[PDB]
Amino acid sequence: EEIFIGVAWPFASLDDLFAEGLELAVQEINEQGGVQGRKLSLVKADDEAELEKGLAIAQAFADNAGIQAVIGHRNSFISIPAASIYDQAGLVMLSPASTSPDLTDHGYIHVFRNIPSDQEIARQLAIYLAEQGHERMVIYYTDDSYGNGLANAFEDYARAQGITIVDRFNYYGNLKDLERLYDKWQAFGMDGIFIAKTATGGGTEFLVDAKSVGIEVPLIAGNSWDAGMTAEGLLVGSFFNPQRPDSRTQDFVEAFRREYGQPPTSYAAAGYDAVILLAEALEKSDLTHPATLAQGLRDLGPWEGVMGMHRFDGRGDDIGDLVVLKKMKDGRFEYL
Ligand SMILES: [Ca+2]
Repeated sequence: EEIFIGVAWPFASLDDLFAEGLELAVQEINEQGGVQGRKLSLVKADDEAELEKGLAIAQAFADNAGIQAVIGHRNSFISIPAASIYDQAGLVMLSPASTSPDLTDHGYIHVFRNIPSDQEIARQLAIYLAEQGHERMVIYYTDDSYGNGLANAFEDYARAQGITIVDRFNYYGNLKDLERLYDKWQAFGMDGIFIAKTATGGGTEFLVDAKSVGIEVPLIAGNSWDAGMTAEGLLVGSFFNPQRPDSRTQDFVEAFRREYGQPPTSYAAAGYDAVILLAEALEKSDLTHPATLAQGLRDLGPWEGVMGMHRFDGRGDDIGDLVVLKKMKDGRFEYL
């Protein structure tokens, strides 16, 4: 017989390699006797990155008895409200893409994340920049949920690490405004810029505008830049190191290269680990009643995954060493 886990993701509209990590993992689990003798099967639901469809899917998984746990969703604006539904149903929701601090700030007991939050990434960036001797910086943020969340965290940890935020701003109307801003920043003694704007939503246009004006200081960004050559030197805080020395990572990278003909993405890796994580917790619990699964996950760790060690706190955040800092160099990522 079978055990099912649901996956909620914008499958059709995305080519992120996430489904390929999933497929690879399921395969590996089944070809070793599966889980408790049972074969593992995914029930895929496409949320189209739309809140209405996201919520309907969450609902549908909640009142389907065969579902042990759900993996998803990709977007924080869907995951936060969807978590409400899984938590009320006693169903474990394990998210591999949603970085918002707010996801684990509501006392939900069955809600999990297998990647570092925007907050943990921001903290590691602050530590790194300060260790490099960065003293005075400027933040470029967007006034929305992601922008504010990431900017806020970085401001905090930056002060905690000795860095002065000399300026923050969320708008410039044209290149001469950016020229005026930069004159001001030079007077402040700015030595770096943190971009808390998504890459597709204003981040990259700013990269271009900033080169064009003559800005020389290092540039730093968050997760949404893991997904042209003027980004040289851009430091990105993300996760998954495909050059991590351990045999667990190299086996995965090799197996993936073989089957798919390209290196894995961090979403593919997050996908892979989520399935293995859930299967491994599942091999140890009572499938009779899937709300023992949550406590299962908090005693599972540490669990060696393709991304590094996984360990959950009581809020459900992943708090193992998983943040990977990446610098752009000649088109590809270097790892520090
Ligand atoms: Ca200082």
